[PDB]
Amino acid sequence: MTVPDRSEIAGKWYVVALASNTEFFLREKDKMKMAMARISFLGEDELKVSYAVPKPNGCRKWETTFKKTSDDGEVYYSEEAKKKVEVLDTDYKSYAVIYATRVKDGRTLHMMRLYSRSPEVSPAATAIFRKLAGERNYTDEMVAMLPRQEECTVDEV
Repeated sequence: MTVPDRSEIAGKWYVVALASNTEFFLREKDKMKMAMARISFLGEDELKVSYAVPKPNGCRKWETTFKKTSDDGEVYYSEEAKKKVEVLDTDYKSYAVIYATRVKDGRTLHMMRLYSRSPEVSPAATAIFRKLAGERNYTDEMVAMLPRQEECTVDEV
């Protein structure tokens, strides 16, 4: 905090932290991969953030641009039931956390996403995200961590 600036939000976003709940969670282990992202305001009444998930030594890499509308004060973008996610924490100086909620064909699934400007994520970003996670319902109940095991799979056991 010091002076207003849209750029604060605009920049590089690093997706590493994730939290979800789904019966198909087991199947979602393979899909797990490192994730990078970049946010930018689309000059057409839409805001978009591209994310490039790399994982050559396991599968490959994927990129996708998601965009729609965004709220003031902080950052919360809607994208039809199928895609609904809100950017919270502190996407103004270096660390931000965003929770995603999917809704399609009458199906509800929860998934969180954490965008970090720099690898050195502040204790607040991680702690507040985890702490905030509980306020919503819990942490492990809805947890997920950047994959780091065999091929395309998250560390476990």
